[PDB]
Amino acid sequence: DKEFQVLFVLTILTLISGTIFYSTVEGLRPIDALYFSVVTLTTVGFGDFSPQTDFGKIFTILYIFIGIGLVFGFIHKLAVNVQLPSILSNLVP
Amino acid sequence: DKEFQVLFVLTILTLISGTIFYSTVEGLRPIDALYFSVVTLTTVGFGDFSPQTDFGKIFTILYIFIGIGLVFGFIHKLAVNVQLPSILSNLVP
Amino acid sequence: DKEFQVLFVLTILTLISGTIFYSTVEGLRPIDALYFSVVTLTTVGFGDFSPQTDFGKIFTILYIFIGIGLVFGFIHKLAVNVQLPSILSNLVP
Amino acid sequence: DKEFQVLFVLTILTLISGTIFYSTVEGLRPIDALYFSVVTLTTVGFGDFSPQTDFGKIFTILYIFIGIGLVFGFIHKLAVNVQLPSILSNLVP
Ligand SMILES: [K+]
Ligand SMILES: [K+]
Ligand SMILES: [K+]
Ligand SMILES: [K+]
Repeated sequence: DKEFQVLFVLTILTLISGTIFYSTVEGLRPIDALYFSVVTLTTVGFGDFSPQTDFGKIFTILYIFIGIGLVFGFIHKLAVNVQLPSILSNLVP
Repeated sequence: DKEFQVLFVLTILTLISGTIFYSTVEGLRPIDALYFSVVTLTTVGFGDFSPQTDFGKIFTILYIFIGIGLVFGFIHKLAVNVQLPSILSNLVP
Repeated sequence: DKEFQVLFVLTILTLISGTIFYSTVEGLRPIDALYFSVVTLTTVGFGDFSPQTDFGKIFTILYIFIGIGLVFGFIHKLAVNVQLPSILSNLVP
Repeated sequence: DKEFQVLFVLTILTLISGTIFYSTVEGLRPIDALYFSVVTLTTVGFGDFSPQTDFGKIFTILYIFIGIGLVFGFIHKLAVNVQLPSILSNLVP
């Protein structure tokens, strides 16, 4: 759970950075910037938002390489250290 | 296989929740809501459907973080506990 | 390598099924059907092609769940049993 | 770290090949070609750029199968051999 808290914090910080970047450089509303950051790093990539400027494209390349690892790290421990135990506890006779 | 049944149920429940959410808040036909939920959680993300409302964007962020884990959990055991054995059995001299 | 050949065959068969399905039901040229099948199962999902009919949407949900496992299985052994050794061999003093 | 350097080089080479291919055959500006290559191999797939020619579609199928493995290989060691240690070092009393 201490591991989970660190991943949670790191993930929050990563998403804040994307929110601030895309809101500024790509002109997105903050909520659309956050949404886009999440859709990007979880590799869903709907493409309803995508960077139009070269600065945005370049940041996006780096953001993906740096962020995918910890976002999926976080997701994995969420699933294994949080969701898994609660599901098991729901089953117990 | 008992593990497989729990993942199957959990996956069904997750997809039902997305179906109901997107049908209501985003106004999708139920079938398009289900399809979109699956396209989202499996991280394919075609983007033919994507949330237009802030409520939908916010739900989508959370749905992704919560759902990716069990959807890929389910997929993994489907592949390893169901598809794998049947493929092996097809090969046997 | 025998494992690699089975995954290769299974992957080919999966892509043929998608090629035939999308060419017929969704009216795609065979090459676009194959391309779309690959873009779908590798979870890239550009969305330049996406199913427009309910039959296509329903097939796509099932195709994703069934196909992701073996496509990524194949990719993983391609990377570990084929690409890895060749890269190592290129390095050897 | 020697492993990390090899993956880094291999990833660079893979992205250069995509940059050159899409710039030429699909007529993209080099920066858009690089961006698209990364968006493709990391499986984000926004679809703002996607191949329009059959040559491009065929290359893309092969590029995905060959490139996903080493791109995710690189990402994984970046996360585990580079980001992980630095994060731990930031925590130390
Ligand atoms: K993906
Ligand atoms: K995707
Ligand atoms: K897309
Ligand atoms: K996508």
